[PDB]
Amino acid sequence: RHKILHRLLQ
Amino acid sequence: HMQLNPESADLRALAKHLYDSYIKSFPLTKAKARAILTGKTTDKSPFVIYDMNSLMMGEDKIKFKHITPLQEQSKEVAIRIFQGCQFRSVEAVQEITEYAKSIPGFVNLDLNDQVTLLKYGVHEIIYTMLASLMNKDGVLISEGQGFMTREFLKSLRKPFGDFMEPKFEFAVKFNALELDDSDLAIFIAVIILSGDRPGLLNVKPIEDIQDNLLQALELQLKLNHPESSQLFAKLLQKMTDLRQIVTEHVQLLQVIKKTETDMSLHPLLQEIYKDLY
Ligand SMILES: CC[C@@H](Oc1cccc(CN(CCCOc2ccc(OC)cc2)c2nc3ccccc3o2)c1)C(=O)O
Repeated sequence: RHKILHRLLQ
Repeated sequence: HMQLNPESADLRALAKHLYDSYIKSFPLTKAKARAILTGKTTDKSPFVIYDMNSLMMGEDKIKFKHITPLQEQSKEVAIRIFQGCQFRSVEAVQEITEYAKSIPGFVNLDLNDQVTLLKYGVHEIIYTMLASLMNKDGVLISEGQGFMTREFLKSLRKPFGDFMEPKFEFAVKFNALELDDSDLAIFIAVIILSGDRPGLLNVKPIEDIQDNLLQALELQLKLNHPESSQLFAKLLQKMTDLRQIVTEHVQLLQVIKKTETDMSLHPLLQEIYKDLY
């Protein structure tokens, strides 16, 4: 995935 | 003929909303950068790094956000510089992510599509924003605290001497368009919402937002650049050039990966570059 990117979007 | 109607009235409201959040999301705007680059302001007087001796004095006198006297730093200036770029990019990913959320409709998109748009948009936006901090002599660094010359960056040992040159080359052409922050705010918003990125799943809501943004941009350009028709088409074509330098930059990044010790890329940057182009 893009865990960091996902985290940032949240 | 163009006319003031409810449609254009909303287009202007959108353009102002983007600008307002663009200014809140990004520290050094082009307006402030241009003033610095011409001394036409205060605070300013950035430390100029133009040779190896001024680099050493600059590292001492500039307060780099990624400083800390306790950390261990590479013995090569070329790698210390590469690390500074890494730190700035990571910050830019967050600024761009914040700005994206402020784009009407973005948060209501498929969260997995938001990720894909950010993945492919950040670096095109980085090079767009980077031009605001560039003239033909060098580039503003450390939120304007420093200025590093173009020729000093070219003098770095292979392959780092070739890192920034394509960006300067793009910036020269791009800055001749004489865009301001108001134009920039819509332009980068149009970039983030490219409905043609690989991997998108819910493409219709993206193209619907990007069309609204493309309308707002065209109106912005006509209203703000009377002495230059075709600015809109030239600007769209500059996205094409952006995708190419991002591609050219990925290739350069692989040389440094299989040539330098470990050359750790920040995990955020790895997510972005993994399976990119
Ligand atoms: C490294 C991997 C990275 O490549 C790149 C490619 C091009 C540009 C950058 C980062 N960059 C240059 C700042 C350097 O700043 C220093 C800091 C310390 C220093 O030490 C003396 C020297 C220079 C930048 N400017 C910006 C202005 C506005 C918005 C975003 C901006 O991004 C990184 C990638 O692929 O993401």
